[PDB]
Amino acid sequence: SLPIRLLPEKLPPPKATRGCRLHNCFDYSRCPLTSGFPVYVYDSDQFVFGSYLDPLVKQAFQATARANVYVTENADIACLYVILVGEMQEPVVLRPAELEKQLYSLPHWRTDGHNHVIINLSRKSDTQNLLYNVSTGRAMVAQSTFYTVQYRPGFDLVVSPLVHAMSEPNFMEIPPQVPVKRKYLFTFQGEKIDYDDRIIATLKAVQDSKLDQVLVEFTCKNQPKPSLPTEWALCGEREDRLELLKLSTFALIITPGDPRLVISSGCATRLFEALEVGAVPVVLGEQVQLPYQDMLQWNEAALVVPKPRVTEVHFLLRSLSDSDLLAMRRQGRFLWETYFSTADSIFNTVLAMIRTRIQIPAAPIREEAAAEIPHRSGKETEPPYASPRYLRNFTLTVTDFYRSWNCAPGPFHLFPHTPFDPVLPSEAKFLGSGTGFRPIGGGAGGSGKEFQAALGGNVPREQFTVVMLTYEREEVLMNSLERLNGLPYLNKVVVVWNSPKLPSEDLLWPDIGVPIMVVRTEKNSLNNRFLPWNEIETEAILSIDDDAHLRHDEIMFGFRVWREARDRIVGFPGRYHAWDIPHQSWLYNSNYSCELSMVLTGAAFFHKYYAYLYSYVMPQAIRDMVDEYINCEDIAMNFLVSHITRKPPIKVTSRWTFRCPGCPDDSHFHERHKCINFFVKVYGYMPLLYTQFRVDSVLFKTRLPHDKTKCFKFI
Amino acid sequence: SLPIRLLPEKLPPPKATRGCRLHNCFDYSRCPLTSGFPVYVYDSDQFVFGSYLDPLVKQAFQATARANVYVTENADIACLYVILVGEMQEPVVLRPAELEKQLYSLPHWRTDGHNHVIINLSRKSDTQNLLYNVSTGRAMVAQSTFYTVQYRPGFDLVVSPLVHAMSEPNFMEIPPQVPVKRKYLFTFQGEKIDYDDRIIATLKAVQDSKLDQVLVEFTCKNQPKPSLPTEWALCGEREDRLELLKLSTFALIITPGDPRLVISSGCATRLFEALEVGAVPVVLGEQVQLPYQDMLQWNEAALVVPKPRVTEVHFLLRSLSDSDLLAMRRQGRFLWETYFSTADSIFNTVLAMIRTRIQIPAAPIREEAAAEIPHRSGKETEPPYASPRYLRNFTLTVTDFYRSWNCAPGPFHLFPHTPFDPVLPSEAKFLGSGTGFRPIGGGAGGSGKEFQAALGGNVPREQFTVVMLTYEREEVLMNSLERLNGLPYLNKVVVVWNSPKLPSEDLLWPDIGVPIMVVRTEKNSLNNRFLPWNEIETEAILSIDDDAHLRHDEIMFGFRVWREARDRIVGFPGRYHAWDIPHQSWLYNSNYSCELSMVLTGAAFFHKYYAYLYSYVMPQAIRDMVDEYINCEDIAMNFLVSHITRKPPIKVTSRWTFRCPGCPDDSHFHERHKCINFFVKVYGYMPLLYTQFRVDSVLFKTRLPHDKTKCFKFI
Ligand SMILES: *[C@@H]1O[C@H](CO)[C@@H](O[C@@H]2O[C@H](CO)[C@@H](O[C@@H]3O[C@H](CO[C@H]4O[C@H](CO)[C@@H](O)[C@H](O)[C@@H]4O)[C@@H](O)[C@H](O[C@H]4O[C@H](CO)[C@@H](O)[C@H](O)[C@@H]4O[C@@H]4O[C@H](CO)[C@@H](O)[C@H](O)[C@H]4NC(C)=O)[C@@H]3O)[C@H](O)[C@H]2NC(C)=O)[C@H](O)[C@H]1NC(C)=O
Ligand SMILES: *[C@@H]1O[C@H](CO)[C@@H](O[C@@H]2O[C@H](CO)[C@@H](O[C@@H]3O[C@H](CO[C@H]4O[C@H](CO)[C@@H](O)[C@H](O)[C@@H]4O)[C@@H](O)[C@H](O[C@H]4O[C@H](CO)[C@@H](O)[C@H](O)[C@@H]4O[C@@H]4O[C@H](CO)[C@@H](O)[C@H](O)[C@H]4NC(C)=O)[C@@H]3O)[C@H](O)[C@H]2NC(C)=O)[C@H](O)[C@H]1NC(C)=O
Ligand SMILES: *[C@@H]1O[C@H](CO)[C@@H](O[C@@H]2O[C@H](CO)[C@@H](O[C@@H]3O[C@H](CO)[C@@H](O)[C@H](O)[C@@H]3O)[C@H](O)[C@H]2NC(C)=O)[C@H](O)[C@H]1NC(C)=O
Ligand SMILES: *[C@@H]1O[C@H](CO)[C@@H](O[C@@H]2O[C@H](CO)[C@@H](O[C@@H]3O[C@H](CO)[C@@H](O)[C@H](O)[C@@H]3O)[C@H](O)[C@H]2NC(C)=O)[C@H](O)[C@H]1NC(C)=O
Repeated sequence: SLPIRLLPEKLPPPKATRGCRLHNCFDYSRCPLTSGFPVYVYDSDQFVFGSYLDPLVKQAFQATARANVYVTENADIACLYVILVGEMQEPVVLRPAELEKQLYSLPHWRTDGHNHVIINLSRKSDTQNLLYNVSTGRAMVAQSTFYTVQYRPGFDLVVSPLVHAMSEPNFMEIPPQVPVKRKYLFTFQGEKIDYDDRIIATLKAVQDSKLDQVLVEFTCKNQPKPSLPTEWALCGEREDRLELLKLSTFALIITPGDPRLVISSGCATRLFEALEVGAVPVVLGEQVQLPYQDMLQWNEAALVVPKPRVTEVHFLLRSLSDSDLLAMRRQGRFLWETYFSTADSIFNTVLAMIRTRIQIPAAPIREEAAAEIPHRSGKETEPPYASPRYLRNFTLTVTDFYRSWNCAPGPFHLFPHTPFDPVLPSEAKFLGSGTGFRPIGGGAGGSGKEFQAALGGNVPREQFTVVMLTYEREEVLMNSLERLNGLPYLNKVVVVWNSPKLPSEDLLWPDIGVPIMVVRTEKNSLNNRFLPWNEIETEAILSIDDDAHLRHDEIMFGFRVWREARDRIVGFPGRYHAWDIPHQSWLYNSNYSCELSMVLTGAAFFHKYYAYLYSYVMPQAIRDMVDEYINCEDIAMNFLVSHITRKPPIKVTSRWTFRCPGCPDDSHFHERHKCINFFVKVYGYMPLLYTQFRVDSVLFKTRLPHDKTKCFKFI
Repeated sequence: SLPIRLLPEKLPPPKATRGCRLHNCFDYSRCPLTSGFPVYVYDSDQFVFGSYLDPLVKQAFQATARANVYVTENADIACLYVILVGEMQEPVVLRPAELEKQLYSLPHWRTDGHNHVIINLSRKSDTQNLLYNVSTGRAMVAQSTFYTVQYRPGFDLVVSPLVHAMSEPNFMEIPPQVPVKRKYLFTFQGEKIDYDDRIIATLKAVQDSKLDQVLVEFTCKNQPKPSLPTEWALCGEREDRLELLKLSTFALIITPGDPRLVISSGCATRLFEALEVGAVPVVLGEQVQLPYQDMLQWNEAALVVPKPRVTEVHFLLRSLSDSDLLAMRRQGRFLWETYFSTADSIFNTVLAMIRTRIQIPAAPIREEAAAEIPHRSGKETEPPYASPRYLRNFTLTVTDFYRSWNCAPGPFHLFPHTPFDPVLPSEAKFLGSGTGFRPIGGGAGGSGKEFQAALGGNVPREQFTVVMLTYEREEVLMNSLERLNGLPYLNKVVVVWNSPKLPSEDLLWPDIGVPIMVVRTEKNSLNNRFLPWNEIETEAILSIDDDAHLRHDEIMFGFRVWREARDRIVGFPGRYHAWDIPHQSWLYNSNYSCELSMVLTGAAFFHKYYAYLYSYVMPQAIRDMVDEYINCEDIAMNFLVSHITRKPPIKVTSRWTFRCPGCPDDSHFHERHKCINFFVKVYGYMPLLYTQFRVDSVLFKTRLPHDKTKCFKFI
């Protein structure tokens, strides 16, 4: 049944509009929890705002709105209405009471603008406050400048300036995150035309003490940029400021002298620019409302210090450990990239903030609809069962609010399942939550007999899907497929057919007792092994090359380990990244080693979640390099999983190579060094980590009494 | 240097007091970051409030304040001043403008009450609003009732009612957290003397549909408790309400009809009582300010739903998975126990909230100052080095704000170190952050030769401390101590001397090349093995029985695993908890097994952090049972670590028993079943989890070319 309707206005005084919140100004009857989040975007060219808008802001916004999954042309079903009103070209022609009249004239304003968001994106001006004298009815406002009189907390939205309108940021211009300490401990540049005076004297004295390398400037070389009253105006051009910030461990941001100025375009620009190049922001003044602060824990990316504690800032900056400081820089890069960096970022964030505030789940991430190549086949006791999907829509939107917004990958997509589902406590399977659980010995445990009879573990039973990439290797494919006949817990085999030429019509595919789905590929890419094929109906994927020889016992043990390490790559070929001491860079190393940091996906388990991330969220430059060299997709997936988890992979059994006994250049090996170092440039840091152990079954090589059996014969 | 002083008042209008925030009303010059957080508590018996106070509130508050580590009698050094003003006995004799005059008369009010917190704790009344007509100067207010006009967000504090004044809650009366689903999906009891009417009709229709078992009552059997206008008054007595809530999966809380009533004592009592017995709160009305909401992510413990979405509540409650619902119940127990349950909880929370808001670290957790028993001794190349301490004071207070408050153990103590310090990315050790790092092969890696020469890993080098408990076993003690001679990375051996009788004067302790510190125990307890002895100068503890035989290679491998699993018990004797199918309870099981859930601390590594938690934070009832049976401290530590981490332990090597080859009842074994099931009652759930693997060195049992060596000879 529909949510209860908000009673509209039948003109409302300024005190009434300042009291708008979701609980009294939003019409939930337009937004059932299960109806998606349809968004109507007004075309600003049909209204007075269009011709006064900054042209780059308008163009970038229109392009993002056209590409957005939530946007509908059907106003009668929309939950949210979006109007872009600025920023406007300077000098601002349009008068305020006029802006108000055109808002109230919008096609679907109804009496009061309920369920509207007014978006006003900064780019070139730091003095605009377009809506100050404007009654906004029941609409929300999203912009970078607010005085206290106008900001409605939990209702309005503080957003990022739109810097890269109709451009793309170049990540290769971002300084590496390591070394932690840069030339200057901190810097500041500004000019101002209460506590201000002590701040200046304190910071000047830090510089004069020569206890650290700092650069603080309280005038600009040339004329400062125009600003609001009491603001530390920006100096120079963006390119000048960034050159210093790239050399700064920390960037000071001194909030405006007037405490009523909650946030300004100029302040938000200082934040943007510091985060863009890894200078950890140090914000003096707690009265500030940073962009998206209702959703983001800004203390993880920025020091936000009261102005009276300016006398302690030097000590504080010197007291942070390298690992804590690096974590702050890494978090700043995540926040900046995800929520600030592009028009897509900003629009996605506005919509996700409103959607999340009204408890609606994100749109489901897309998948690879596969074209099956039907084929003919040649000549435990239950049939395949799929993993259940979309069981946590509300939990992952609302209950998991902190991680959804403050941990990669962010809040924009709904996945069918993830590796981070909480485990039930171990008594629940016996006391009412036992569906699908298969405890060893019915809960009494046991030795190898009981162990082989039941998956056990801490989660219900499930199956896995083999994904096998093939190209021009038809004979070896049929044979390795035949090796899967009889494999326990196998749901199906997905064969990714990369060759331009289709499978010969006269082909007898082995009957292995589960479906073999051959999927056609629009192009020939190693990246296709990590596409989230529609045909994969499990969470667990066993990724295997068409020439890998794994025994069934090895696969079964790997599966059981993965079921207890669901966020990891769990697999057989362990490798590591080696430091090239003279060249100060990385090398790929596949020697026998006591320490590992990668498990190759030519023989490994991982969660389907990472197929979605690899394919649709991870930077395009990584997939492009994989296709340039036809190499390194295994390295790329290890980078991705270790970035998300901050853990090494898990290596299973004493196996080192995994091809056939009888089965088989240098340039390919050197490409892997180049991949590793390029991926580090894309990420900004090396995410791989080392492990000094492998996993074996509990009773491996253990001498047992006669009434006990090993978990496995050989592993 | 001191923080900048706030300029005082030289009477201030209501608009001014409603604008108080930390940035304009708090004097940071009284609170340097490094001066602790000294708190002065007024004795309310010296002021008019004392004789009007509720006597149980006053008595419980005074007792907590007397026992508090922050409280000082020296007003000239205090950062914060605390005055208890209520709740008052009914009918309220004292008039408002009078309350105001006595506040302004407090000894250290100065002109305006800056740096004061006025505490008004509810217990018996739901109609009091003592400070409504009271000017509070620059003081903060902590209470359970606020209208919008009076609540200053980020400055005032919404707190819990004081239910157990001068009593202790009995955890054995709390229903177990499992089964997830209880008799009633949801319940509500209230009576009210806008959206209200649709809520009633919607919920009545859910009950009438008989699609779930629910019990919703909108009148009380007898006269309802007095309440504020538009509130759903409480029914009956606390004992009546709890009896129904114990049978409720979810508890509805319908917020007051008047949106200006931000929170009330009655609403906060409904929250308290639901959380007390595991009913997951479903709060209808988002305008509410729940207790401690600035610090706590309430969505993790409660569904907070707009009143218009009442028509979707039934669907929502039915859509939550068992594991998500159980996680919400578990989080509610943590929040309730830590911040609501006792006067200590509430006072600790008020002080910690203010302290955290002004960026000051918690007081350091105490330690066991040891009495060394000096002794005489009988007859890699560097000397012992201690682990560094207190490197994250600001980070763990401010940057880690989310986890500090929303994850066990909570925010009240500062530890010297913890197992959750973020790791540096793997290039940082080569590019400026390398102090203490010992990479294998200088970063090039290698095989067993290179591996034995360097700890490697992802953290700098460190040492470990052996902790060995002994009692009446003097001969075997000298011998097992001698087995530690030559052990790499050993900092020292702490011998915990439990026997009432001291060590014979004529005793020659072996010289093993590191200090042997023998510590005297005030009493003979197994719990003493987990005291955070002053003498332990490392993070890593190797806990070993006086009769355990470990080889040096085993210890070294275990240490390397622990260095990469620092939050886990990493050790040798693996055991598990078995379900007793007919009795629906747990058993201790030490058979050979393919699945483990405990590693016994008679031979295991763990972080000193858990010694502090075990000794000083974990429930006393667990330590009491250990002393009653002289048993089960190993089980207790596994419960603790798996509760904190939600992970199983890690078992190292194929060893099952760990006593001497030649070395050695039933009642002791049956005590372990009783311990396991009692500990489950204390926690509310079983925290142990299963693992189906052990760890071995990477090249264990691996065939190698001649130019490569195994990491270890035997493991
Ligand atoms: C098993 O374990 C062993 C031991 O670690 C490991 O051997 C090492 O292998 C690496 C990589 O192949 C070697 O590093 C390279 O050294 C190059 C110079 O090597 C000479 O000198 C050593 C002794 O000093 C001799 O033993 C050796 O035989 C050679 O005569 C050096 O040029 C390489 O640097 C390339 O890559 C880095 C990026 O990290 C880049 O910065 C460099 O510039 C260089 O790239 C080249 O750039 C030029 C232009 O600038 C360009 O023209 C050229 O195309 C680029 N590409 C190359 C390939 O040069 C690198 O440092 C190391 O010496 C070996 N050590 C030993 C003791 O042999 C095995 O590789 C491991 N086996 C497996 C299968 O993993
Ligand atoms: C290695 O692995 C084996 C296989 O799992 C395991 O053997 C099991 O051991 C457990 C525990 O010792 C046994 O469970 C107990 O069974 C009791 C009855 O057992 C009889 O029946 C079986 C066949 O049915 C016979 O084989 C057996 O020899 C006996 O004749 C049962 O009474 C026990 O229950 C106690 O504990 C629960 C708490 O979980 C409690 O609820 C019970 O009430 C009972 O407590 C007793 O209460 C009474 C009053 O109510 C009180 O007077 C008394 O003092 C209390 N204490 C006891 C001890 O009774 C429990 O269910 C199980 O039968 C064994 N299985 C087999 C196949 O033998 C080994 O223990 C493992 N070895 C190691 C070293 O781990
Ligand atoms: C959690 O979110 C997912 C994803 O948004 C929801 O899945 C979607 O559910 C709807 C309704 O069941 C599906 O639409 C329906 O499709 C069927 C065909 O099977 C059609 O007959 C219906 O008339 C309707 O169009 C939709 O396909 C499905 N989306 C996906 C990607 O599976 C799910 O319902 C949500 N669960 C809860 C409990 O809220
Ligand atoms: C992080 O917090 C810890 C714990 O509060 C701080 O440790 C404390 O530091 C003070 C000042 O150094 C110590 O007091 C001093 O003791 C020395 C004796 O060594 C004495 O000569 C001085 O006059 C003064 O009284 C205090 O003992 C110490 N506490 C503990 C438990 O070690 C630490 O300083 C903080 N670190 C940072 C960077 O803020």
